Order: sequence, then C-alpha cells, then structure tokens
Amino acid sequence: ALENVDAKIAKLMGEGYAFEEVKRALEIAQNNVEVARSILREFA
Repeated sequence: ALENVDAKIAKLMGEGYAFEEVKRALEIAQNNVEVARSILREFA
C-alpha cells in the first residue's frame, strides 16, 4: 500500500526487541523475516 520494509520490521517489532538487531537481521537474511526471527530469539 505504502510501506515496504516497514512491514517486515514491524513484523519483528511484534515480539519486541532491539531495532538494530531487527533491520540488520532483515537485510543480511536477504529480506527474510523468518530467518531473522530465528536469530531474533537467539539473542545474538
């Protein structure tokens, strides 16, 4: 509709964690939220 990457970020914001860890986990994982989520709960 308007936002693109924000949808992914917010998708990770749900769980509630650092911002730097989210965005970085998004780009590095090749715009993948699932993979990011896997490492999002893995702390590091």
